[PDB]
Parts: sequence; C-alpha cells; structure tokens
Amino acid sequence: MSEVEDTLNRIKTHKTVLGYLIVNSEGGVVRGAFKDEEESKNIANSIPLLTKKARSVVRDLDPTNDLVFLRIQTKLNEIMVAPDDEFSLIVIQTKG
Amino acid sequence: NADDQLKQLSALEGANGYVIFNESGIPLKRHEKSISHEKAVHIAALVSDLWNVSKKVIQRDLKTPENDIEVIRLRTKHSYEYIITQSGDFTMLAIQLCGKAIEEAKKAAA
Amino acid sequence: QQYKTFMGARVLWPPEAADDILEGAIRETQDALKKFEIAREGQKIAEHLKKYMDDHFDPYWHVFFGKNFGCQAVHNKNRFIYFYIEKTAFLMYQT
Amino acid sequence: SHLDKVQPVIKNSDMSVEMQKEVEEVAKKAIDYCNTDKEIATFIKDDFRSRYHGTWHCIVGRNFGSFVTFERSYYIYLYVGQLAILLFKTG
Amino acid sequence: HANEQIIDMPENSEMKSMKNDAFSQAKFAVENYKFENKISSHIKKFFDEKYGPNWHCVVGKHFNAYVSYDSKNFIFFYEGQLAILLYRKG
Amino acid sequence: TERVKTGDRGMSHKEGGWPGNVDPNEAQETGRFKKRIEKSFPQAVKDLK
Amino acid sequence: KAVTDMDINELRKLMIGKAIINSSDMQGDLLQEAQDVIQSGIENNSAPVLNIEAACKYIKENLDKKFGPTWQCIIGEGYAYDVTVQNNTLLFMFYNGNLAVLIFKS
Amino acid sequence: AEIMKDHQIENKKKKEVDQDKKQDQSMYSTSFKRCCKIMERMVVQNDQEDKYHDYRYYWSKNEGHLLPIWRFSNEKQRKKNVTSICWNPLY
Repeated sequence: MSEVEDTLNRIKTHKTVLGYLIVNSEGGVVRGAFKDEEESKNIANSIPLLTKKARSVVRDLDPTNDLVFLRIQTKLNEIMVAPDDEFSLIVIQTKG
Repeated sequence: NADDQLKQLSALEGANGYVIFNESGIPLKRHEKSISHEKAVHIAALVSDLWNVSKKVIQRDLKTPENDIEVIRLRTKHSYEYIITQSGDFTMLAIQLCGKAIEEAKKAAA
Repeated sequence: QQYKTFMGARVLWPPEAADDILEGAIRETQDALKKFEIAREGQKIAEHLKKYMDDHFDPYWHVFFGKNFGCQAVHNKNRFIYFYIEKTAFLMYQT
Repeated sequence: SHLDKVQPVIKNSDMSVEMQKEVEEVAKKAIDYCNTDKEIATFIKDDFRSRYHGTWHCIVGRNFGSFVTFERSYYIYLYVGQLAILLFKTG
Repeated sequence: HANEQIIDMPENSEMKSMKNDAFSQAKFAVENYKFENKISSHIKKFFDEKYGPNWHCVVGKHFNAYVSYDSKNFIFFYEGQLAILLYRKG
Repeated sequence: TERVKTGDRGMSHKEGGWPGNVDPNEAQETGRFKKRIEKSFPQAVKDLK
Repeated sequence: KAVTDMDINELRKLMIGKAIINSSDMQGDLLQEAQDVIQSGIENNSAPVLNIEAACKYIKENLDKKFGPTWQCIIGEGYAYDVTVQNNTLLFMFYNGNLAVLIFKS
Repeated sequence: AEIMKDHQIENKKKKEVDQDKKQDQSMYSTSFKRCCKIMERMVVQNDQEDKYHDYRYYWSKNEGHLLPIWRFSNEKQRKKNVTSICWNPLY
C-alpha cells in the first residue's frame, strides 16, 4: 500500500517536524526517523512509559473510556502520540 | 473576583468540569457537576503523579536540559478532553466535550 | 532474663557454667564462626563445637543454637552456657 | 524547589525521631527518582533492608487501609501529596 | 507439612506407646500453650512421668542442633509449622 | 530466644494528602485552610483559566 | 442489549455479591476457607459507609485464630506493594467495583 | 472478562490473524490507520493554528470584507480547471 506508508512519509516531509517514530506494544522501534540516534533511542524507551502511565490516568476516572490521542506541549517542542493496542505512533513538532 | 473565573469557565462551549490543585495535592475549587472532594482527591493523585513523572522525564530521559512541560491534552473515547496546565505553584484539569457530545448533553438536559 | 556483654558476646549475666569453661567455650564458637557461617552449612559448626567440648571438658555435651527456639533442659551443677552473638543464640549443657 | 513543595507529612510514626528524619529524605528521593508507583515501593524496601536488616513489607498508593503485625518500633505511615509510604518489618 | 522426619524409637516389644505419645502429646501441647519454652516443659514432664527421667526436648521454628542420645529413644517430627525434638540421655 | 514484640495497628489512607495541623474529616479545618491559600492565588486562577 | 447496554455504573449496581480472583500463590483448599471468611467479614462491618479500618480489624483477628499468629491483611481502592512472604501463605482477590484485598502470612 | 463469560452473547470478534509477514510492512494497517490519519491532521493543526483560530471566530454599516484563508491545490494537477464544486449534505 502507498496508504499508511505514504501518509507517514508525508508527515515526515512536512515542515517543522523533527521525526515520526513507531513504537511496538513491547517498547520496541518498528520505524524511527529522527536526526541523532540518542534522541530516537531515548524517545523509544521513555515516551511509551508516559503513554501507559497517562492511559492509567484516563482509565481510573472512567474504565470504559480508553486513550485515543495524547498531546503534551513543552517550552520549545510539542510531543504528540496516537496510541493503539498493536502499535503507537509518536511525533515531535516544534511550536510555530 | 476569583469565583467569577469558575463561572467564566463553565460558560465556554463544551466545558463540563474543572479541578484546581495546590503544590500539595488538596483540591482548591471544583465544579458542582464533577463530584466534589471524593473525585477531586482521586483526580489529584493521578494528575500530580502524571505531571511530576512527565516534568521529570522531559528534563532527564529525553536528555533536553531546561525544557519544562506547559500543557497536557489527554483526548479519549466518547468526546472527553483532559487539559492540564500550570500557573506558578498551582495546576488544574478542565474537561471539555465536542459538538456530538455537547448536542448529546443538551438532549439529555431536554 | 537480664543479659550482659563479655568477650564480644551477649550471655545470661548470672553465669550458670563456671567462668573458665564459659570463656574458652564462647571464644571457640567465635573462632569457629569466623571460619564456617551459620546461614550456609550450619549443621557442621555445631558438630565441630560438640566434639571440642568432649575433648577439653567432661563428655556428653548437648549443643543447640538457632535464631528462634525455646527449651527447658536438666543439666549438671555449673554446666549450662546460653549466649547471643549478633542475632543467633547458642545453648549448650553437659550431662 | 520541588523538595520544599512536596513537604512530606507523617500522620503515624511509631519510631525514633532520628530514624524518622532519614525516612523523609528517602521518601522524597524515592518519588523524584521513580517513574511509577510500583517502583516507589521497590526502592524504599531495598534501601531500608540495606540500612537495617530483616523482612520489610512496603505499600504505597492513592486510597487503601492497613491492619498489620510489625516489630514494635519499626512502623511509619507518611502521606506526601496523595502517596502514603507505609513500611513495616516483621519477625 | 512434615515432609522429612527422623524416627529412631524402639517400635518393637510394645514400645510404640512411647513413639505414638510423641506425636499425640506434641499436637495437644502446641495448640493450647502457644509458647516455645512452655512446650519443652510439657512434653518433657509427660515422657519423664511414663518412661522414667533424663529426657531433654528442644522446640523451635528455626534451629541447628547436634547432640548425644540413648539408642532407640530419639524422635524428630514437625507438629504443623513448629519443629519438636525430644530424646533420652542417661 | 527473645520473640520480637508484635504491635497490631489499622490505618486508612482513603483521605487525600493534607497538612498535619489540619484534619481531613473536619469540614471547618479544611474550609479555613482553603481560605488561607486564597489571600497571590487571585492572579494565578485568572492567568491559568 | 447485553454487554453494550451494560455501563460501569450499571455493572457495579447490577451485581455487588460477585467474586473475582487475580493471583493465588496459596494452596487450593486453604483459599476456600479464607474467601468465605473475608466476604462474610467485610459485608458485616461494611456499615452505612465502608470503614476500611473496621473491615481489616475483623479479618486480622479471624485469620490469627484460624491459622497462624503473624497474619497481615490490607484492603484498598488502589495501591502498589512488594511484600516478602513464606511459600503458599498469600492470596490476592479483589471484591467487585473499587475494593482490592491482599491477605498473606509473614 | 468474567461478565462476558457469564453473558456468551455476541462474542468479541476482531480475531488475532493481524497482518504478520515478519518483515517488509508488518500490520501498518485498520486501527493503526486511524491513529496515522489523526496524527497527520493534528500535526497540520499546530502549524495552521494561527489560520484555524482566525477561521472559527475572527468575526471578519453598508460595507463587506472577504478574507481568503486556505488554498487546496496539487503541482501535477495545475493544468486542469476547477469547474464544478459541491458540499456533502450530511458533513
């Protein structure tokens, strides 16, 4: 298919995006498209724990209602994560 | 004056509830629609952990010195949207809906 | 019931046993325990001590050390030694 | 300045004032070091077991309650924000 | 659950009365008295009454012990969690 | 052998984390402490919201 | 209808006397004894509002007399623990809704 | 899980066949597609936030003012003319 593998190529090519990284449910790197490897390795380990911890937050308040999309916003950067059961998509977009 | 903002926040389209926290964890003021003190103690424990964890992780595990988190937007099933900000020591957790859920809530009220 | 610290060991202060047999006894256990540990191979160090008592003092010594136990035993006049070391309590009495 | 903000509070402390003061620092150090609640419990036990020997049991969470049999003068119950660090040694 | 005992009692010449009263007393002694020292005072006192004196018994949850005894008078059994040891000497 | 003394105590942590001087059950104690924080707080809640 | 109609607030209300076991390190026969005592125990001293202290006063004393002297039991809405226990001395069963019961023998 | 066992009425589908294939496009397909599509839009949203804040409520006596916001085009498709346009009656 062109459709997932093209959209993922499109959001990378898109201006003011550092890189898109797919995390496996077992905290593993399927695709990692950042500049420096330290950042990509760091993002691969650190962020999927925040999303699991942030999933337990929304879950406690209402255990029917599951996480569909998490967006953190830092001083310099934004961090946006779209979690699913099979895979999790992560991006880092610099604020305009 | 400091009550009028709570009245101003329910007035914004979509807004169900709000809950403010001290640096401690005590809830300062909540909405009457969201449960008072019972949920406000519960919802403090989660967000104070979620914040302090994320605050920590971005300064260490991302290896980005001097980059503190400003907002957190947990979007969910149905149309819930949990926005977490921080002004000075105090923090808070607003809950908005979307057109579909707002319309559902207005129909339920009707 | 009132314990006391003499020769780096925690003994029942009214010394039931004679103070020579007690001194030589405690010192041998401390010099046995410096070699073999109680945690690993704890059966061996008892049998070493038991045989030692029969050599230097009268025969048929009974030796009983544990982290937790409770015993009432009949013994000879001035032939009963009960001392703690760190946490482990060593009982022994001649017959 | 986060160490001044948390300000850990001690409801019930059946322990000496010196050993209590040590728990406050470890309790603060545990939370700012750890990424989740399960890790907090693990760090406290392991740190105390090293300092003072024996069989500790550590529990921490949002909402719980605790009837327990403990070594007298080895039980503290401190809550910090919404986390109750409860540690107790048994024989 | 008393997986490994050591039974060195006479058994032959109707002396099973002196082995069975080890397992029987232990059970009654432990549940009632509930104090390690006081068990070793009860079991000893009984075995002295029936089979004459110079019995030594030691009751502990965790202990090491090497000892001299009179052949076919020594039994080592676990009563529940607790580990009771009794034997004759002299 | 000296059996280590076995205290038995039963404490609930269903309540949230307050100070010590303040009682979590008592409504008065909490109500005043909230009014002490809002004396400063006015600018924060405007700027936060 | 069925699972789709059932919401969390309906599921909890529909059924309070349900029972669900997570972990079970303890032996099959000894669980059957404890499970019956804790369920009957909590419901008795549930009172108008659930006294979490009161629940674990009853369970502590019951499980001291029933089995061994140093038996430790804690219940709660939510918590994290690591607890050193003897072999086949531990049951973890949570009651319906927001009640997590850990019982063990130290 | 115990309630679904109690009441087996409309047993949960979405059987775990997945995509598999080991390597060279593993799954990357239908729940994950939604997450990719949502991510794209939300990445755009952040870069066009200035225009999106205007679009909703910029609020632009016998005078009118027309503001062009966005242009949707394609560089391959610059030869062709727009001709007819229409809106979906539902959305």
